[PDB]
Amino acid sequence: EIDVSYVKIEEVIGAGEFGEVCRGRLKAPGKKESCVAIKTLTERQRREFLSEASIMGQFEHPNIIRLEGVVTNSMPVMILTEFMENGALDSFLRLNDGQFTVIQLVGMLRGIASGMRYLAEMSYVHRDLAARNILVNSNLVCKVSDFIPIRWTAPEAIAFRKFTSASDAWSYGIVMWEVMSFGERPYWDMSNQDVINAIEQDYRLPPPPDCPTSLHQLMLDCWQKDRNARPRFPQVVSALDKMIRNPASLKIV
Ligand SMILES: COc1cc2c(Nc3c(Cl)ccc4c3OCO4)ncnc2cc1OCCCN1CCCCC1
Repeated sequence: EIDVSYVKIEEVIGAGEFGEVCRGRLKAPGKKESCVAIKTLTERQRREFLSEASIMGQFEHPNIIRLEGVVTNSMPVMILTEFMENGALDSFLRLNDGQFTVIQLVGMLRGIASGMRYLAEMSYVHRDLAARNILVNSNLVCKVSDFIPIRWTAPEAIAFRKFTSASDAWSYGIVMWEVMSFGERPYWDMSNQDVINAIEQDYRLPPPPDCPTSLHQLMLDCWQKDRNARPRFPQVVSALDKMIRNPASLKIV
């Protein structure tokens, strides 16, 4: 896919499941240089590493991480994506706690919902939608990546392993809560089993401090026990668009 000579690996910036994550530069003939993130890498594990790229490579949308390419005819094996300067959304928000406006946070959430709308339209169920799996660029554009997390997972998906775009809608509601809380951990220190039991017994997370009531009600809609009752992602995006166009709605807390 990509000639290794076109890749310049700079600073190590993270650790992933199979190895390091680096910042670097991609420069192909006829194209301007671009800034990339690079994951560097068993066989079964090699196919497990590269599977992320083949899934990612199916997609083209401004809120889904762009695959720039792979290095697989050389070693180390590599996956290159567009560089997302602010990294993962949960830790980015914790660093900036209280420092973005409600309208900014809704804009982030709208971008995440558009991504998910596109995945669902493609019949792709994510199963691992969480703030930690969303990356943020220098213009605050949020992009879904990562291609059972109990506290993010719908009760029917936990109980019956039934994963659908409607179980992703449940997870999206949890991401809304993460965002509006500036990256707090869902259900704080409750154990996984306590979370399962609480949800089955009708507990739902409360509105984060300063959270508009209209956003918390959207979270509650996403967390309906009946999966058919949850909003689909087009309705989620349209709900956020209405809130953005009519921002007075976001003042009631
Ligand atoms: C782990 O930090 C970053 C990961 C990024 C990333 N990850 C990624 C995924 Cl999720 C999936 C496949 C990939 C891949 O890289 C190449 O192949 N992709 C793109 N950009 C990333 C940026 C990352 O961190 C940016 C540095 C953030 N840092 C700035 C200084 C203060 C702390 C946060």
